[PDB]
Amino acid sequence: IAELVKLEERQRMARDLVDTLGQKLSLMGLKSDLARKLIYKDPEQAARELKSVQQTARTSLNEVRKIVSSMKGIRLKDELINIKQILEAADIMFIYEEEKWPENISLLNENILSMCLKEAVTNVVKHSQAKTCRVDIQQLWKEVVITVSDDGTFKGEENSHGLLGMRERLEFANGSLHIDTENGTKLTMAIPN
Amino acid sequence: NERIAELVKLEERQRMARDLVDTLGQKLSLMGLKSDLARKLIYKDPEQAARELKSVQQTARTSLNEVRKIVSSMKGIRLKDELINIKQILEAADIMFIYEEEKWPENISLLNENILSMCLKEAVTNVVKHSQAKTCRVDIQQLWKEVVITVSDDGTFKGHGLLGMRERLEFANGSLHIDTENGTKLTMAIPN
Ligand SMILES: Nc1ncnc2c1ncn2[C@@H]1O[C@H](COP(=O)(O)OP(=O)(O)O)[C@@H](O)[C@H]1O
Ligand SMILES: Nc1ncnc2c1ncn2[C@@H]1O[C@H](COP(=O)(O)OP(=O)(O)O)[C@@H](O)[C@H]1O
Ligand SMILES: [Ca+2]
Ligand SMILES: [Ca+2]
Repeated sequence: IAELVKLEERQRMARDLVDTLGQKLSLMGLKSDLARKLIYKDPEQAARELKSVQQTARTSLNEVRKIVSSMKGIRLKDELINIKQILEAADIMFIYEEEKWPENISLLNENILSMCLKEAVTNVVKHSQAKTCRVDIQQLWKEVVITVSDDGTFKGEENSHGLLGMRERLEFANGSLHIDTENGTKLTMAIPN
Repeated sequence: NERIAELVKLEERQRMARDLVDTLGQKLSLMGLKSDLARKLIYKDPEQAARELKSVQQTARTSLNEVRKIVSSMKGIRLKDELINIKQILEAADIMFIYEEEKWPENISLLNENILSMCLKEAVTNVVKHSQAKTCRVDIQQLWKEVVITVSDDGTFKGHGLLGMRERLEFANGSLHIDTENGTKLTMAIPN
């Protein structure tokens, strides 16, 4: 029926959401308990744990909210085709040495990495004045690591809206963002896999 | 059509997956609101803060327990099937089954059918093991914004099951009421 064949991927996305929300609920449960045990002992620390529970809740809902209707996100292979066309239109040479594609990556995590990849490249175009942009995608043991390196110049002050958005979605997936702006801008994004 | 049949199966599984996402989201948001409230009360009223956080813990525990069993298959029990099951149990028990068919609830989540099915099963099991009843009446009603199942037997109340029922109905934002005035009547209600 075709239209029902795409339900297979929507189902994989829905399961990923169930899995992630389950883990967040569970973490929030553990922190509320610890906080409860500090109420009298250490009320300032108790407040801080609960502020963290609140942030987990808000950020999780924030990350799930946009996916839930369609149960569809961006595929990393398509985003790679996309950012190659963006660099070409910008006349910035795309450098990519293809290695073994990551194998067992959740659709949620592909969407997160795709959005980060898109934002990183968008910044190369808008801010870097780079001549080149190298994209590395690595399956590294238990993680996937994408490095976006441009040979332009970093234009920012100390700060981090793109960069905060990336850090937030990556840390929601228990991954991380590193930025090095010494000689061009190298963005390293790592997510569990 | 040979494949289309089986793809409607994924259709129901996807509907259950969505119900779980929706319910886990709701609970996450509830626990957030309750945590924030506990936070604001740490100094004015630490006792209430403690109780709001105990309630947060309970919501976490029970939510994960209700999801745990469904997640792998994304499949629950359908209420129509459980009604058939309980009729056959009541027949083996030689307890008269009283059921007047009315309009079936139109738009009940698969998650909520599973919860109602489990409660209906436990209610009738209790009729069979405990009541010494001769009749068992089952009513299933769409009443405005809720579905209500009533299970009434003509035995005598003798007082696992009852708290399990109460927890799962409360997880779906509904309720359990027991009336033991003249036999045992369980009214279970769930939003819909
Ligand atoms: N690849 C890059 N090359 C040079 N400067 C950058 C790069 N990425 C980000 N920046 C700098 O850091 C700032 C913050 O990035 P971002 O968070 O996307 O905000 P915005 O694009 O809306 O300025 C940018 O305004 C820019 O000054
Ligand atoms: N339909 C019923 N008729 C009579 N007594 C009941 C009925 N349902 C529950 N009870 C009483 O309440 C007790 C608690 O029931 P339940 O929670 O299901 O635990 P259990 O069946 O394991 O005792 C029963 O043991 C019984 O004493
Ligand atoms: Ca930007
Ligand atoms: Ca029982």
